Amino acid sequence: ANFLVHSSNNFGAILSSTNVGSNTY
Amino acid sequence: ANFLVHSSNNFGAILSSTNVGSNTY
Amino acid sequence: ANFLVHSSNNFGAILSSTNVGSNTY
Amino acid sequence: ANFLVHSSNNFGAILSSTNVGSNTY
Amino acid sequence: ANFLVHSSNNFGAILSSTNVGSNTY
Amino acid sequence: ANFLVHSSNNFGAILSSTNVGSNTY
Amino acid sequence: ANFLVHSSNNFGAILSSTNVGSNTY
Amino acid sequence: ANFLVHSSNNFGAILSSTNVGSNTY
Amino acid sequence: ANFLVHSSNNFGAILSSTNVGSNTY
Amino acid sequence: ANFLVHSSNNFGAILSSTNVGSNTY
Repeated sequence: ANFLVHSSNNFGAILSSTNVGSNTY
Repeated sequence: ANFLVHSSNNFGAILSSTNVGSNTY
Repeated sequence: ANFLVHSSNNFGAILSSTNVGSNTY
Repeated sequence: ANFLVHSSNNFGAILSSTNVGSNTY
Repeated sequence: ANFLVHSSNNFGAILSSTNVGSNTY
Repeated sequence: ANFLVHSSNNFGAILSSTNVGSNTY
Repeated sequence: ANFLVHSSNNFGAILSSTNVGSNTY
Repeated sequence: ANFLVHSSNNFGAILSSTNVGSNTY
Repeated sequence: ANFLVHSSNNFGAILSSTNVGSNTY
Repeated sequence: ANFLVHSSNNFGAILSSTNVGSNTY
């Protein structure tokens, strides 16, 4: 996996991933 | 998997992924 | 899988993925 | 699978995916 | 599968996918 | 007017109010 | 007016108010 | 007006208010 | 106006207010 | 206006206010 992120004053929290097993956000 | 993100002042939290197994957002 | 995201002040949380197995949003 | 997302101040949460097996939104 | 999404202040949650097997929205 | 809201994963947008005059949803 | 809100993973946008005059959702 | 908000992982944007005049959500 | 907010990992953006005149969310 | 805020790992951006005139979120 590989990626680019671009944003303009996003007050929110951006999330992006890939998962095969469990995780707790 | 590979991706680009563009946004303009999104106060919300963006989410994008791919999963094969369990996960807890 | 590969993708682009564009948005303008979406207060909501965007979600997009692909799954083969279980997941808990 | 590959896609583009465009939106203008959607307070709601957008969802789009593809699934072969179970998932819990 | 590939797609474009456009919307204007939809407070609701948009959903679109394709499935071959079970899923729980 | 006073109220309680309870819901379980409603993807839709809930609306409830009271009005005396005009309004544009 | 006074109120309580409870919800469990509603992806949608909840709305509740009271109005006497115009408004644009 | 006075209120309490409780929620559990609502990805959507919650909205509640009261209005007497115009507004643009 | 006075209020309390409680939430548990809401990825979305919560909004609550009161308005007498115009506003642009 | 006076208020309390409590939250637990909300990745999203919380918003609450009161307005009499215009504003651009």
